[PDB]
Amino acid sequence: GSSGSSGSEEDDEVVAMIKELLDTRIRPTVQEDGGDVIYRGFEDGIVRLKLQGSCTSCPSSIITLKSGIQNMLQFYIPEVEGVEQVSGPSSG
Repeated sequence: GSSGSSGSEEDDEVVAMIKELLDTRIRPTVQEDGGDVIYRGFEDGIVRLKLQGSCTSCPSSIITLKSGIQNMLQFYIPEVEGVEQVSGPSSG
């Protein structure tokens, strides 16, 4: 709900992969916590994700799971390098 466009910019075997690991227990997992991770765009490894979570539920946990996840991706997919929050609050 914003523009409308079924299908991505020509999905590859690399993406199809990330997507999975993203669908596995990443996207359906975040929600459980508090946020919606949507991988939209992939460059320099940095997978463009539009996630958003308010409930920090302590940092340790975040740096434990939150960060832990970022690792999982790289671990499995040697392609990606980092993560980013595409589309977020930030003016100055």
